Amino acid sequence: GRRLLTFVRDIMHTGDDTPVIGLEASVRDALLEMTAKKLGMTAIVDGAGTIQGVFTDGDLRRLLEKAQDIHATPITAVMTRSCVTVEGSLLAAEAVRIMEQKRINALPVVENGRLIGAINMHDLLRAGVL
Amino acid sequence: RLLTFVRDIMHTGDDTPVIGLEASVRDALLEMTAKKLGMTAIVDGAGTIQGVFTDGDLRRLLEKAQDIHATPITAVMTRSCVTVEGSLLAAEAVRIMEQKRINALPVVENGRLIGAINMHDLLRAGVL
Ligand SMILES: Nc1ccn([C@@H]2O[C@H](COP(=O)(O)O[C@@]3(C(=O)O)C[C@@H](O)[C@@H](O)[C@@H]([C@H](O)CO)O3)[C@@H](O)[C@H]2O)c(=O)n1
Ligand SMILES: Nc1ccn([C@@H]2O[C@H](COP(=O)(O)O[C@@]3(C(=O)O)C[C@@H](O)[C@@H](O)[C@@H]([C@H](O)CO)O3)[C@@H](O)[C@H]2O)c(=O)n1
Repeated sequence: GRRLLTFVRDIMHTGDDTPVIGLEASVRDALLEMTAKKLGMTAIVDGAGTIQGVFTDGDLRRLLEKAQDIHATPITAVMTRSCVTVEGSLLAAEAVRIMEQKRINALPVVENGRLIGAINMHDLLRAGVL
Repeated sequence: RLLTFVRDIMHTGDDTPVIGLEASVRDALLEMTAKKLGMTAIVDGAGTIQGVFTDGDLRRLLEKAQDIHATPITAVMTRSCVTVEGSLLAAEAVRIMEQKRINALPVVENGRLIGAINMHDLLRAGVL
């Protein structure tokens, strides 16, 4: 039988492994954070830790189609504000459906708007999860 | 209806993201965007795969370069790229992507590019 139920909070990246920058960050800051946390994206939060947006590798491509010399560009000018988030109590099986339906690759995990971690497609494809 | 193998589910023909060896990074961006897979393949004139370039590659490039539009794709592409044959079971393409921590696969026959597939294609086809 199915051994145990897997929720997003069980396999999300948390603490210092969460990719996160503030509203004052630049695109350069975003790149460095994206690279460091290995999820292909970063969240952006306000001073209270509330999620304000995300910026993905795909977002970078789209930016580079319209701008050059982007290292000092404020993250707020280029991020996705109406981003998709999930609660930690979501089933992993539910999350994978959301990635498919919304055509995205990673999810910030939140509680009351407050960022608590992140997952991506590869977390959901781990052995035994689905 | 038939969705067993990679060849069944891949983007193929003109839906494949592909540019030639002579292309620039600007050409790569346009193609990456147009075909919606977050990557492009690079082929020689004969249609043989020479490399790939992904959205993650672009991040890594932007960490060490600026003003990249005119840069030749050969200078930044991944040459030793992972490829699959069309005869791969679709479930096995998922397993490769997971184990290798990659997000799309060019499909080949003896190095000749025939298509490309990513995780979203597999999800949409009911593979998982
Ligand atoms: N939790 C999330 C994750 C992503 N997004 C937004 O959704 C859009 C699509 O996300 P993406 O990660 O950029 O999606 C891409 C894309 O560029 O569209 C990336 C690309 O590498 C490739 O993986 C393709 C897939 O082939 C699916 O289209 O998908 C982006 O504007 C992003 O900021 C969001 O609102 N909330
Ligand atoms: N068929 C392929 C596909 C990709 N690659 C190469 O594999 C490397 C990783 O591919 P990526 O798509 O850039 O992979 C990323 C990356 O940035 O490394 C993207 C990011 O969304 C995220 O999915 C992370 C994983 O989360 C890391 O575990 O993976 C790249 O240099 C790419 O050229 C390859 O050789 N052959």
